[PDB]
Amino acid sequence: IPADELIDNLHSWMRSVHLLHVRSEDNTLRYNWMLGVYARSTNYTTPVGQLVVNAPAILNYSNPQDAFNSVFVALGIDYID
Amino acid sequence: NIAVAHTDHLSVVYATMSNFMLNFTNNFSGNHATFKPDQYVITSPEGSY
Amino acid sequence: LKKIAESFEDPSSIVVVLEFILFALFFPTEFNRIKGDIQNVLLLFFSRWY
Amino acid sequence: TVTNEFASRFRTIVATLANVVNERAVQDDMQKATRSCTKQWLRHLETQFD
Amino acid sequence: PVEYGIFIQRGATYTINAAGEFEFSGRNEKWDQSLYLSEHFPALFSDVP
Repeated sequence: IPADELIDNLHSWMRSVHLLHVRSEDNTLRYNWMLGVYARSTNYTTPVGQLVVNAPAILNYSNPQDAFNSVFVALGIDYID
Repeated sequence: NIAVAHTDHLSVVYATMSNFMLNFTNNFSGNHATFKPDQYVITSPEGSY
Repeated sequence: LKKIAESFEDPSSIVVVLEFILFALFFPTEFNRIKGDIQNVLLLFFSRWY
Repeated sequence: TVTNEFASRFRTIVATLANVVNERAVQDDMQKATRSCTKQWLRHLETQFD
Repeated sequence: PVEYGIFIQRGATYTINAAGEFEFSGRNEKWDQSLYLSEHFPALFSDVP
């Protein structure tokens, strides 16, 4: 492998990765990566990913656990895998 | 062969049009990248527009 | 109320929530008794919709 | 003389209930076209009310 | 096909942020006429290389 190919080539891919989000003002908010980028994988086909399409602001949590709690009450689902 | 007429004849019948009465809007098309027309809604204090 | 099953899917489903508005105006009493059962089918609009 | 506040109260409902429909971000195409052709019902109905 | 998925990757449409360059939406929507007189442009017409 050229140590020059993958350094230029890996960039070409990483460049083209965009994950839906909302820009916030409050300083006490942390974006939820893990679950959020999972939706971008399937293609927003699944409801747990079709829920994040409509209102992307569901991923802005200020306290852990409360992040997931919301993605349950608004689904009636008992567990995401 | 069309290039001759479509340049110095079918282009005079256009330059005239933009001067007519009853024609009052700007359908500017140069640069598609950034052009939106204008909304001119007739609003009322009550009711809908 | 004669209950309805409608998952609020498209923007054209606002024709159900608007019906519960107009019913709550021409008959404000007679809407008190059924306010809870009409609330049960209204929570789907506040969950799935937004 | 020519006010009728009950008719205007409904006009306010139609006004604020329009934004909920004119905001619902749909993930489709014709389901976005049905989002536009709904105001030709949302506004027509409010005139019939007055 | 080999590089179409690199185009439709960044977005099908876009908007313009207040004073500045374009803003491509990471979504892959189909186009419709209802969008025309409102917001968003068909991104297959913007010019950012």
